[PDB]
Parts: sequence; structure tokens; C-alpha cells
Amino acid sequence: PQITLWQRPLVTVKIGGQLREALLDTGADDTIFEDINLPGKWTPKMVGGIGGFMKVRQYDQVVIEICGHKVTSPVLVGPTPLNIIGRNVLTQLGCTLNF
Amino acid sequence: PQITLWQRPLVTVKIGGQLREALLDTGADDTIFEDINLPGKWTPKMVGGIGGFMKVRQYDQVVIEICGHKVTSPVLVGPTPLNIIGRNVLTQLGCTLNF
Ligand SMILES: CC(C)CN(C[C@@H](O)[C@H](Cc1ccccc1)NC(=O)O[C@H]1CO[C@H]2OCC[C@H]21)S(=O)(=O)c1ccc(N)cc1
Ligand SMILES: [Cl-]
Ligand SMILES: [Cl-]
Repeated sequence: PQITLWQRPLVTVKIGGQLREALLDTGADDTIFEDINLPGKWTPKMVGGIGGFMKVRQYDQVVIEICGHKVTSPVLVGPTPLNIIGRNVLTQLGCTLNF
Repeated sequence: PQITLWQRPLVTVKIGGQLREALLDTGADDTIFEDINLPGKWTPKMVGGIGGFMKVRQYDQVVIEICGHKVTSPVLVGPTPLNIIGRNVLTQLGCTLNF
């Protein structure tokens, strides 16, 4: 799969049984979702961004079905404007930037 | 050039005669710098991010030297935490996401 960038690189994901859309985001260290409810215990973290910070929940060892790949990662949950797939998951898909 | 994602995809760039480090950011629609001053008139714009919004200046037709390439693009200047290269400049590099 080669994906150009004339449009936002959005992919469909299955995460914790739910169907979501998310953004392939090389500028994100960590994968974060807004519109989901994950099972289990969590750890309080924070994420900093272009315009400020926000409290999040880190859920460890979460199954994500993305492109043809099935992967586990810690997932942050909080009020991001869009679901984002970050370098912790991108690296596991063997994702690379080419030019 | 093929770049993995185990570390932040940071690149050196010459922009408006100044040397900067910036992030290849497929999750960013637009290109934005924090630690520069560009010449000329500008248009007030805003950007929204993970944690909120901020006011920025859009400078049109700015020359950026990024890896081997020399391109023009509108550039946003404002209080971002890092410099980011977004899809408006990535497309001009013929940059793709591969896996
Ligand atoms: C969140 C996206 C929808 C958009 N963001 C681009 C994104 O890549 C930022 C880019 C970014 C990077 C560092 C600091 C601020 C913004 N990364 C980010 O928020 O990542 C957070 C999640 O993991 C951590 O990794 C880096 C910060 C954490 S954004 O910075 O807010 C943004 C929004 C609009 C434009 N034009 C350009 C950038
Ligand atoms: Cl994991
Ligand atoms: Cl231009």
C-alpha cells in the first residue's frame, strides 16, 4: 500500500470491537482516539499539542485492526478532534515515508 | 529517501534564509513554524490542534529548501511546540506513506 498525501491519509480501523476512522500521523508519537470506550484499567497521562494540553487515559495492550494488519499497542483516550494513528502503531505496520 | 518511524522524522530545512529543524507530519494539513520571522504582508488565520486553537500568520509564496528539493508554499508562523512540515509541502516532495 502506497498512499499519497493530496488528501488526509484516513484509514478505517477496528479497535476494541468498534469501527472507527483514523488518521495516519507521522507527527504523532502516540495513538489516540476520541470516540471510544475501552475496557479495563488505565493510567492517567497527558498529551501536548499544537494549541495546548489534555488529560488522557492510557489503555495498554489494545488490539487494533488496521489496513490488513492486526496489532497490539497502548492507546490513549481523550478529546482529540480526530482519531490519530501514531508512530507506535505506524512502526508495527512497517510504515515508511518515501520520496 | 525512505524514512522509518522508530524516531520522529525530523529534517533540516532552509526557510527564508534561516536554518531550522522540522517534522514530517502527515497529520498536518498545513506547514507551520514557531521560531522564525518571515518578511512581508500576512493574513490572519487560525489552526486547531489536539489541545486547542491558536492565531497564526499565513505568509504566501515562501521558499523552503527541504532535503534535496526547493519548493514554494504558504507558511504559517505561530506558537507551535515544534516546526511541522505538512501535506501542502509533503505533496511537493512527492512524499508518500508506504507499507
Ligand atoms: C492532531 C492532528 C489532528 C493535527 N496535529 C498534527 C499532529 O501530528 C501533532 C503535531 C505536533 C507535534 C508536537 C507538538 C505539537 C503538535 N501531533 C500531536 O498532537 O501528537 C501528540 C500525540 O502524540 C505525541 O506526539 C507529538 C505530540 C503528541 S496539529 O499539530 O494540531 C496540527 C493542526 C493543524 C495544522 N495545520 C498542523 C498541525
Ligand atoms: Cl502493546
Ligand atoms: Cl505557493
